[PDB]
Amino acid sequence: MENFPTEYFLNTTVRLLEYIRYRDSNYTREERIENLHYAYNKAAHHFAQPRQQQLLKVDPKRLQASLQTIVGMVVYSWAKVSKECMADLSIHYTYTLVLDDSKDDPYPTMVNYFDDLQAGREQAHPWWALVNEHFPNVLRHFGPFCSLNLIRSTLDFFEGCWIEQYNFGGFPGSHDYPQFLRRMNGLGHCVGASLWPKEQFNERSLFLEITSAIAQMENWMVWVNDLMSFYKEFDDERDQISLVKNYVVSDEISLHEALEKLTQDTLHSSKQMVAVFSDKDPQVMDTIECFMHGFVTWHLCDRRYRLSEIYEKVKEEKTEDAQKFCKFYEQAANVGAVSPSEWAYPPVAQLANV
Amino acid sequence: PTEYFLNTTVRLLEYIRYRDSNYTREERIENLHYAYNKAAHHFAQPRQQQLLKVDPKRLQASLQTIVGMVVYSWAKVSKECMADLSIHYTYTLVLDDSKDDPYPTMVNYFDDLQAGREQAHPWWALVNEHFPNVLRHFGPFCSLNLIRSTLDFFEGCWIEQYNFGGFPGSHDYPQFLRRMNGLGHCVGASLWPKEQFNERSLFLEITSAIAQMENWMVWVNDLMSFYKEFDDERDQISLVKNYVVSDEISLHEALEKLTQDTLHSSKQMVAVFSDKDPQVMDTIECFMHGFVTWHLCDRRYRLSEIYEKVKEEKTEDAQKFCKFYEQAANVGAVSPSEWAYPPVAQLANV
Ligand SMILES: [Mg+2]
Ligand SMILES: [Mg+2]
Repeated sequence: MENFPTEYFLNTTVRLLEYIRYRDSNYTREERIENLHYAYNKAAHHFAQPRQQQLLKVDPKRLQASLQTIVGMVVYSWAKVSKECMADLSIHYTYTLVLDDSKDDPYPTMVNYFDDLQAGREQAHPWWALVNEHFPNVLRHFGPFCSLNLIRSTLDFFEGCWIEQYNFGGFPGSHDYPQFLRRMNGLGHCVGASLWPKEQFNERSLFLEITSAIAQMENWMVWVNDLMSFYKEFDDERDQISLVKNYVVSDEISLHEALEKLTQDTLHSSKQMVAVFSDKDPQVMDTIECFMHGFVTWHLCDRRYRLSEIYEKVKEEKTEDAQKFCKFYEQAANVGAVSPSEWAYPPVAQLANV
Repeated sequence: PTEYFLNTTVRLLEYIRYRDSNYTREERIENLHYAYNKAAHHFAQPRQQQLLKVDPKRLQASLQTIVGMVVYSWAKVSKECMADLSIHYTYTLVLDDSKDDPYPTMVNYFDDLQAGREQAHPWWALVNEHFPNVLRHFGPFCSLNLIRSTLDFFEGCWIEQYNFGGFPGSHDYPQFLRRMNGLGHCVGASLWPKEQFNERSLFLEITSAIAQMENWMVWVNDLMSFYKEFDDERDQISLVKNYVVSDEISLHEALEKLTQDTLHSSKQMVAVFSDKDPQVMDTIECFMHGFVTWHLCDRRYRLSEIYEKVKEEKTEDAQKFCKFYEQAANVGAVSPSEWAYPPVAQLANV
């Protein structure tokens, strides 16, 4: 199909939003902007420090854009946490997105990973040096259990990026590969566990609800990111691997059948997320609900996903799905579409030369 | 109770055509003793005896169960490798049985780690101190997988202490927890010692083996230990029991789902690795058949109590289980007195 499944894509997206009850929040634009600027400002000063500028090899423009996309993701989906927590998570998730830009083989820098770690010597891989040095700022907002989940998920992520340098979709017939990889690079347990600051949640008292949230949120969060990204990756000949593309290669099926699997898995996860938490601790279901809505709003408003294009193509159309979609899209824009000039300034590079 | 258990075992053993031609009696014994002997001297050291709070009797039984597992499944690795792995997997089995809350000793996990201070939790203190003896056998990628899987496992035991089978409707919980405490990437990666495999040359094959072997291994173990669990189920929270609670299905449907996954997993393991590097295929097969032999023979899985209460048929079922249980017993049934000696306690006391 040299043609993007617009009708199909519209149907699945709409059903998703209905399933989760995509709606309005008491999260006002003024509030969004206060948080966006706050998280961005702290993170920008952090990455402009000389040490960060030195060990972190990233093109300034790509770093600028990666940060802006992460602050938006965190401020929008982690609506219930403090400003400091939004800012610290913003730094952490920016480090993870940036590692994706590296092509350097980790092998030589991991030869002594364990012994250095055990001995307390700075890690040879500069990414780990920066990330572990900064980790305490993130972990101070959480209890021991949630902290362990963040630490594990970030280690899994490092391995995920190592594996991806091989641009490997999986051996035909290796059915377990696709999801094995998506979970490795998903940060599912990092996200899931980072939603529960010890400041407003008691880890020990809500252990079972948190653990369940982590387990269920892992798959929802990544599957939704895959679905929403399916448009920008469709004609991207540079990106050769993804959950859907690997389904195609590893399971030996069509892109349509791979998209079908993703869409069914995504809806089943949404339906079950609601069915499980719609009657547990209120604050928990609130964080969970704000995350699902925020996450979707972020995908719809960030130009990285180019969803404005699909909107603009079915803007004036009589079909049911199209209208439902546009209304949703329009909703998101009302609270989500904010000019970067209102919060993302000054540029990281500017603060860097100072 | 079920005798159906025989069905969803025969189907498996039959599909993989279970045949453990690994080792010769003399070889199995030689490795079992070497492995046991090094591990035994390690766990009998004063520092180990002190920080590792375990009843001697349990330690003794756990060590023998693991040495068997390792020697029987990691058939192509050196004697030293089997020994060091036996020590590591014995530490994991011990933590699995612990009841001491991790919470208070994990409060400063990261800061102590980053600073290079001994961890507060005694298990971590020992396992991390010993870890290099295991890692020296592998390249950086495999080592990372062992480290991650062991960390995941620690979290799995933490969660397990809540005897929670998941909220009804939480379809993702059962497998989430199983992978967490399954040591899948630890097993899958510990199969490729740098001594005989090149981590860079076979990156893709190894990565694929870890992904596929993670599920085959855990699923096969779940199936084989269904008896040992349903029976004296001291409020257990196994994969099968969690499928029932979370997916809201009969114990039968659950056990049926597991076997189907296991069959499919076995199918794909062959389809993918048959025509690939022969040395890789060899190690994979030796693990699969060896792993089965160990389940059929090791006391821990009480599959004997089932052999004797089923000797009464001659078809394709019931007589198939006994037929297999016999094949396994021939090569795998070895008297502990031939390798597991002297007792850890004896070495410890001296
Ligand atoms: Mg990709
Ligand atoms: Mg346990």
